Amino acid sequence: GRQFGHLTRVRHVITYSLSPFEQRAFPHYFSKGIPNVLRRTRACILRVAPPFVAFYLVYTWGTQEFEKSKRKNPAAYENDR
Amino acid sequence: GAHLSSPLASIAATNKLCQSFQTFNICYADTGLLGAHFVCDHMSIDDMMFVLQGQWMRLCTSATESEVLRGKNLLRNALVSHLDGTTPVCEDIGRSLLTYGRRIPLAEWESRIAEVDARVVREVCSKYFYDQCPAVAGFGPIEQLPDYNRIRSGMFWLRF
Repeated sequence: GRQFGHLTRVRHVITYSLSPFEQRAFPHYFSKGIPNVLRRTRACILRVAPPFVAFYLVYTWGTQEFEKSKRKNPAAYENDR
Repeated sequence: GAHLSSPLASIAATNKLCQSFQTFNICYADTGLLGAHFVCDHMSIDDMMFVLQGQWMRLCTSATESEVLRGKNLLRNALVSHLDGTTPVCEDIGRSLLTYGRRIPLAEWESRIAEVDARVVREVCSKYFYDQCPAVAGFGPIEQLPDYNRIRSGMFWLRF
């Protein structure tokens, strides 16, 4: 109903925070962040890539398969007859 | 009731936006503490606040010498008031000594009162209020209480 008032009931939690001025926009964003980028990227790339392979394969597979099938009329039947 | 001069005591009785509140001052050796302490319904919290920032902020700009006087008189009374009785008289000295030394500048306090001015209060509050970083303490059922980032933007008016 009333959005902030009545949602849940919660007791004996404590919270701490600072003025945004009190702290920095990039607390080692570069150094400390780069590992975090890496670690989780693999958890996905396990389950992400495998299909993308398949298309590109088939993509070229059919591409070639398409090409010679079309490209060369005197391929199987050459122009002796 | 609702006819009191204090805008807070007028509204907070009117719509009972809080149960009660009082403002404190505590000045340490090097430090001082200005703020209030209020109690209001778990659904009434926000509205107490949006009011309370009204008063401080409006003082820093638009305040007026009239209401100065009604404040001026009271503090004279409260000052003179507390001064009765053995122990409190006795008691001032000790801290005062540990604070200002012997100084019990009794009649001077009055002279000190005559010092304060409309610009003064504004110019003073301009320092210690306008666009600052306030501290926030809370005790449940808080949840309604807005996030800091509101309060912060809520310190400095936009001119509204």
